[PDB]
Order: sequence, then C-alpha cells, then structure tokens
Amino acid sequence: FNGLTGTGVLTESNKKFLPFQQFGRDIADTTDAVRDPQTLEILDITPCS
Amino acid sequence: RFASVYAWNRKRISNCVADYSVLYNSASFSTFKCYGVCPTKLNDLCFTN
Amino acid sequence: SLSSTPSALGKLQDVVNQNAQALNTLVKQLSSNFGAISSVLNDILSRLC
Repeated sequence: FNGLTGTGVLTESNKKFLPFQQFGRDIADTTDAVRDPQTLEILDITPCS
Repeated sequence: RFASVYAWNRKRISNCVADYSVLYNSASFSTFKCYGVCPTKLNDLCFTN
Repeated sequence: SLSSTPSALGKLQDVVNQNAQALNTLVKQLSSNFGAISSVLNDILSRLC
C-alpha cells in the first residue's frame, strides 16, 4: 500500500473510517485494517494461519 | 529566486510522484544529510506532508 | 444463596481475572518503544538502513 508493510489475509471490512484516517490500529499497536488507496475499500487484515 | 535567510521561503509539494531517487548522487551538492529516513529509502516511502 | 449473591464465587473469578490481566498487559507492551524510534519493526526496516 502506502507503507504499513506486512503479511496477512485481506478481506472486506465491515468498518467505516473517518475520511482522514486511512488505517486503524489494534491494542497491540499493529494495523487492524487499511483503506485501499485505490477505490477506498476497507480491508481487514487477519493473520495467516 | 532564493530567499534571504531571515525570511526563508517555503513551497509545498503535493499530489505527485517520485523524484526521491537519490537525486543528490548527481554530486552537484556539497552536502546531503538526512535526519530521519536513510537517503536510499526515501524513494520507497509515501508521505502526507 | 449462591444464586442471589454475585460475590459468592469471587475466589474463582479472581483467578480468572488475574490471568486475563497478565495476558492483556503482555500484549500491550508491544506498543512500547523502549527508547526505539518506533514500536513497529516494519517501520524501522522500511525507513532505516
């Protein structure tokens, strides 16, 4: 993406972001979900099994 | 059109891509030093401001 | 008596709560910098040489 480099499984998110947030964070301070720079879908990042 | 230092100017760079490709390696500069990101990685990053 | 008083089984609930707190404290130390420029390894690697 724009950074937030990592490995995981991207699925559609049921989240909404405020227009200026781009991505979120978990309690562990890891990215929870990101907005796709193109088309702006929010994708949840789950761990790989 | 460089400014007097007492009244240094500033321009915003936005909505554009690249030219962080170690331009300093042209050796037209007497010095080049980064205080954040190591110079060779600037061209791999995204910025907001 | 057991149905009526919620504190009746506090001795077992306390064990559960202590263990939950330990795990919910351990995952939060991941957000700490510990003097590092960032709590996230991926940010260190994408920006520094």
